[PDB]
Amino acid sequence: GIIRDLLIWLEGHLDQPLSLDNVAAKAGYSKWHLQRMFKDVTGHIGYIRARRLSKSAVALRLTARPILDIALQYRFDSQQTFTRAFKKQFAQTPALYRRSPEWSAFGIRPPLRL
DNA sequence: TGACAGCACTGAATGTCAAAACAAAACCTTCACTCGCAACTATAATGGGAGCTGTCACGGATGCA
Repeated sequence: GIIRDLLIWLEGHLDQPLSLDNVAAKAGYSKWHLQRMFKDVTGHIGYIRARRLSKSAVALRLTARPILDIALQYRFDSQQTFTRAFKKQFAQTPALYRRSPEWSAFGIRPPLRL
């Protein structure tokens, strides 16, 4: 029942509030108990990383800002830490992703509309 | 049985050298067209002015005289 409210706030707050699990522990419950409370609902929450990589991927293709704002806008640690997450997930360079004139759904994790 | 607390373990990823790479093209040679300096030519013709001035005028100065 209760932690429905985490789902689309996370659609809205992968932004300027740097939310970690202890910042996600501000949703009422503990660090370890929110995990399995999210697990049997969804199957897959720390999804957040995907939204961070999905949520950064609105900035590559659909806004004209270059790459250095992107690795620090949507709450990743660094430009290699971004591309470490990028290459584990999308298996590309984002300089080889946005510059390419074609773009399809290989690595971009969907948001949970459960 | 009830909901919910916070530890246990697992794996993925984060931080690690590395050369694989592509482009800032800036740093070098090219090859040249052109822009640049240097030399000659052999009826024969032999003193500059040069368009300007426009009359200030004393006390002073020296130079001669």
